[PDB]
Amino acid sequence: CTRPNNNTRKSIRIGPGQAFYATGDIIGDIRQAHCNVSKATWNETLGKVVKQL
Amino acid sequence: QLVQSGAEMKTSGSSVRVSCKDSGGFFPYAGFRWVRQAPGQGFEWMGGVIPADGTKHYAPKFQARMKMTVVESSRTLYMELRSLTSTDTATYFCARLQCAGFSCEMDSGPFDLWGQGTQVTVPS
Amino acid sequence: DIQMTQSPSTVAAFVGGNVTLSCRTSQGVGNRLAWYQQKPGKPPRLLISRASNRHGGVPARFSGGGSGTIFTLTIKGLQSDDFATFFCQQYYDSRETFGQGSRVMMEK
Ligand SMILES: *[C@@H]1O[C@H](CO)[C@@H](O[C@@H]2O[C@H](CO)[C@@H](O[C@@H]3O[C@H](CO)[C@@H](O)[C@H](O)[C@@H]3O)[C@H](O)[C@H]2NC(C)=O)[C@H](O)[C@H]1NC(C)=O
Ligand SMILES: *[C@@H]1O[C@H](CO)[C@@H](O[C@@H]2O[C@H](CO)[C@@H](O[C@@H]3O[C@H](CO)[C@@H](O)[C@H](O)[C@@H]3O)[C@H](O)[C@H]2NC(C)=O)[C@H](O)[C@H]1NC(C)=O
Ligand SMILES: *[C@@H]1O[C@H](CO)[C@@H](O[C@@H]2O[C@H](CO)[C@@H](O[C@@H]3O[C@H](CO)[C@@H](O)[C@H](O)[C@@H]3O)[C@H](O)[C@H]2NC(C)=O)[C@H](O)[C@H]1NC(C)=O
Ligand SMILES: *[C@@H]1O[C@H](CO)[C@@H](O)[C@H](O)[C@H]1NC(C)=O
Ligand SMILES: *[C@@H]1O[C@H](CO)[C@@H](O)[C@H](O)[C@H]1NC(C)=O
Ligand SMILES: *[C@@H]1O[C@H](CO)[C@@H](O)[C@H](O)[C@H]1NC(C)=O
Repeated sequence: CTRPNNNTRKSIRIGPGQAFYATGDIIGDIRQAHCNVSKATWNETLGKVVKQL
Repeated sequence: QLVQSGAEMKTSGSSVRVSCKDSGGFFPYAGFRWVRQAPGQGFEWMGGVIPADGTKHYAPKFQARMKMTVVESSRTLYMELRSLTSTDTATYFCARLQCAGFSCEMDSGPFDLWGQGTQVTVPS
Repeated sequence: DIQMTQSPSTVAAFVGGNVTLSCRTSQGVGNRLAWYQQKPGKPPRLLISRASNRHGGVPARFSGGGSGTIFTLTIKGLQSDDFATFFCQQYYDSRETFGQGSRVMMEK
């Protein structure tokens, strides 16, 4: 699982000695997060499960 | 303002500890940088420490030589450079990332507040 | 990494004169580029952010331009307090690196 954007924090002060850590800027181009599960070794484990089911 | 230790002189092999105390807070709000300037030629990134999350980020060159610490009680950054050399003579600055009002950068901005400098000379 | 080559190094100038620097990066930094100014002893003084946006306390005579890879800095009407060493900094990638300085002299 990955999140490919490169964020950039920026702390905002909302009171006396307590801050709110915002997100100031995204460096680069914005790209959707995702996760990769190898289709071979996932279909094989689904086969195992369906056999035991 | 950030104020540093006085200019020092060390021997080839000894370890030098610079310091950087920031009078005015800004400790849990901004991210500080360690930058050294060789005599009369540009700058050279050397480290960076966000004291809010306590994340240090050493340059690849000075990755094994130095180590930087934070002391929240006295509000001071330390940069201890262990294996000195004749080529580590430089003016050492501690900076602070840009703060636009009350929202301070923590990760990447231009350095807007600098320290006075600590001229460390190591001849050999 | 990212390398900054400052084109005109140690360019002479006279008071009330034009002077144009140049900072050319190795790889594009968008507009994330700052311009510093250091007088021989003091620590640097940040002049410009975002390669065009001046700061509080910088005269209007300073001007940052360009974008992408080639950036400039133009001081239109010089004064006797502007002769220093100007550094350009990218803050795009993880570790911001500076140029090597480009002095401005006073020989008339
Ligand atoms: C999820 O990410 C991991 C990486 O953390 C992937 O595992 C890595 O896959 C590469 C192949 O792309 C393996 O490289 C191999 O290197 C050996 C020598 O080191 C070489 O003999 C092989 O021919 C191959 O090039 C790497 O070892 C492997 N890492 C580990 C820890 O096993 C994984 O494939 C990714 N899975 C998905 C679904 O994206
Ligand atoms: C919270 O506010 C206080 C009060 O404004 C801040 O402390 C003060 O910060 C100013 C701005 O830097 C300091 O003035 C400076 O003085 C130096 C000389 O020491 C001068 O060279 C600069 O040009 C500037 O005028 C002032 O000394 C300082 N007062 C102190 C430390 O007692 C404080 O930094 C703020 N803290 C936060 C977290 O925002
Ligand atoms: C934010 O994350 C992005 C990732 O999308 C970072 O961009 C990438 O940064 C790495 C180094 O940190 C660059 O790798 C370099 O590539 C050049 C080839 O041009 C190679 O010669 C170097 O040895 C190095 O491997 C990579 O190119 C770059 N990706 C881009 C520009 O698309 C970015 O640095 C991160 N910034 C921050 C402030 O976290
Ligand atoms: C985004 O698009 C603009 C439009 O041409 C381009 O100049 C810029 O380089 C693009 N940004 C990236 C990160 O590719
Ligand atoms: C999953 O594996 C079974 C046998 O192991 C096979 O019959 C089936 O076609 C496979 N499915 C996919 C999508 O590969
Ligand atoms: C500097 O150049 C501008 C045009 O770029 C011109 O209008 C101005 O008169 C010049 N100043 C001097 C002193 O040459």
